Amino acid sequence: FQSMKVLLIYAHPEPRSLNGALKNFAIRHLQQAGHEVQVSDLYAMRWKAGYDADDSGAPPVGEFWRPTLDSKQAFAQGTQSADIVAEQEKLLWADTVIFQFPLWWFSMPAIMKGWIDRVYAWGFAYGVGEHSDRHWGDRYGEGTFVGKRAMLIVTAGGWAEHYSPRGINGPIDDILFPIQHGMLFYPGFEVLPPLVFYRTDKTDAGQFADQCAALAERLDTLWQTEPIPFRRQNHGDYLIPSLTLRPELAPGQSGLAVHLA
Amino acid sequence: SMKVLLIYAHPEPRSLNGALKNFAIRHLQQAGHEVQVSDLYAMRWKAGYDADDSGAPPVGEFWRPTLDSKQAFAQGTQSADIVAEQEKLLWADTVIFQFPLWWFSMPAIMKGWIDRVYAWGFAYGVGEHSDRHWGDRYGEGTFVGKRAMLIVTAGGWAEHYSPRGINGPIDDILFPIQHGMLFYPGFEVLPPLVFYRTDKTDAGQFADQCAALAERLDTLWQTEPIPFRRQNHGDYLIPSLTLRPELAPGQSGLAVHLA
Ligand SMILES: Cc1cc2nc3c(=O)[nH]c(=O)nc-3n(C[C@H](O)[C@H](O)[C@H](O)COP(=O)(O)OP(=O)(O)OC[C@H]3O[C@@H](n4cnc5c(N)ncnc54)[C@H](O)[C@@H]3O)c2cc1C
Ligand SMILES: Cc1cc2nc3c(=O)[nH]c(=O)nc-3n(C[C@H](O)[C@H](O)[C@H](O)COP(=O)(O)OP(=O)(O)OC[C@H]3O[C@@H](n4cnc5c(N)ncnc54)[C@H](O)[C@@H]3O)c2cc1C
Ligand SMILES: [Cl-]
Ligand SMILES: [Cl-]
Ligand SMILES: [Cl-]
Repeated sequence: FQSMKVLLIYAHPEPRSLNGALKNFAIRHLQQAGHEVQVSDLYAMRWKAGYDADDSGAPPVGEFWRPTLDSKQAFAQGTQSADIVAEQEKLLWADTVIFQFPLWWFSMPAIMKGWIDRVYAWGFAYGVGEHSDRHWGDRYGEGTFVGKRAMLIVTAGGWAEHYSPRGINGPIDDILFPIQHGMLFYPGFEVLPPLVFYRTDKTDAGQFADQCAALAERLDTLWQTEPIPFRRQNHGDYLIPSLTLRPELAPGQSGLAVHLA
Repeated sequence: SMKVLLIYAHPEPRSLNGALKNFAIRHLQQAGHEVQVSDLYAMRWKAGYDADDSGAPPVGEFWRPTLDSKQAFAQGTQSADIVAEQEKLLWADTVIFQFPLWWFSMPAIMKGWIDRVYAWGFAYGVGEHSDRHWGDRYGEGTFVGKRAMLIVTAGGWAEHYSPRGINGPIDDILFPIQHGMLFYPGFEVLPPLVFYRTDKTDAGQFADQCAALAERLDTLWQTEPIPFRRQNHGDYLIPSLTLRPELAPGQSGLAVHLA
């Protein structure tokens, strides 16, 4: 068989919302298939969003507290706040991590961004590895999360056409790049194509049934779907330390698309 | 003599950001401008938008982030912290958002200012939806006539944000903010001020940051805005909201939204 360990990070303030419905569907679907599921329901946990000096469990390491170096010490010395530590343990436990949220101002809800900011410590999600001739940190297809898969599940009010290649909001995959490339591929996840639902504010029973069918199909194929083929940083595709794509790859092109093989 | 609102997100007053914030405030005041500040961490800003913000029971069967904002804003029941920020915004001619880049985006506390202040009736959901207009947004809206600018500190190098740099081009990474959050409700958006390699800033580097910052501040009403395209004034097909085919012909992606 092979029972997978799935962690769902979920950001919506109302349990009877569309998002709440889809969350409950996904959790039941995965449990019925034989997988184990842990959930971080950020609003239910009253998750603290603003990273600050109370998270480091120690006085400042230098003359004044620094978001970076104070994390580096807290993580290395074992003083981080206990909420942080429990999330980090969930991530280490999981084989697959799913982030589920409504699109709010073209980005994660604040409370979810605060999960990123606080959980992704120095020594854990960044700051790991050497800086040398041909290696510039353990990131972008390397890091703590190598071997794990991640996927977003996003609901949006705008129409699909509004997120099309010439659509005014920007192409969906480019708007999601800071998340999928910067937050998921960065600490070493294999990132699956996102599941994005459009025109969600008017969802009725028939649209919901369509959403559920699409969701179940993604959840059934989590370990078969091909990841987004983002380029690794440290294995020849980029010049180091400029971290620019070598001239023979995607020649004469620039922008977000050059980072896909 | 201009009215400038600074929205500022950093937890430590002695930080590099705190030093830049103080410099900017003093520089603007010495020039004769009036400055209001929203120091989010100092105010203990609530970041998570929820039902406690709408000041009333749910308008329908269960609270909805959209419709309960529409009603709170229309009926005057939003939480007082929100109202006070909306008042600042209406007061200001120029709004500056100052933050360290954290995970290629604003700190959560600032994202939560956006999520909670930008109400239905204020920043979105205003106006006609038809075949000729699709909401008062993207170069139209409540903020038309105001200017906005980002001031961003990043740890990564400039080259890492270059057009072929691994983190993505800086202006593409900042698109959801500049186009999605600032141009959307009607600001003219000035080019961002972005400082790189900030974790190693020394006296010399700080002097260079200060000089760049002063220069931007001295030109806030002279600098040309980012030439983003208005949604409703002919560049786009409505309601598909796709750029009309003779403009940037054959091209696609974020760059087609600038003329
Ligand atoms: C602050 C904010 C910013 C936003 N920014 C953007 C943006 O940048 N881009 C964008 O495209 N959109 C944006 N939106 C819209 C947003 O993405 C949608 O409102 C959100 O995705 C809807 O999901 P929800 O869970 O909140 O839906 P809810 O409002 O809870 O519900 C939506 C509909 O689904 C129905 N529903 C619930 N459960 C069921 C069921 N079981 N069967 C059938 N129907 C069901 C509901 O009755 C309701 O009609 C924004 C909204 C807010 C509040
Ligand atoms: C959670 C997190 C996520 C991050 N993600 C990203 C990312 O996605 N992209 C990226 O590029 N970067 C990233 N960074 C790096 C971040 O952008 C930088 O740490 C930040 O810009 C530094 O600004 P600060 O105010 O926190 O600096 P501080 O840490 O306060 O100070 C930085 C340096 O400036 C010096 N300094 C302060 N005042 C002065 C002065 N008056 N004169 C001379 N020197 C001065 C300090 O001594 C210190 O060396 C991340 C950092 C964190 C904590
Ligand atoms: Cl790193
Ligand atoms: Cl709108
Ligand atoms: Cl045309």
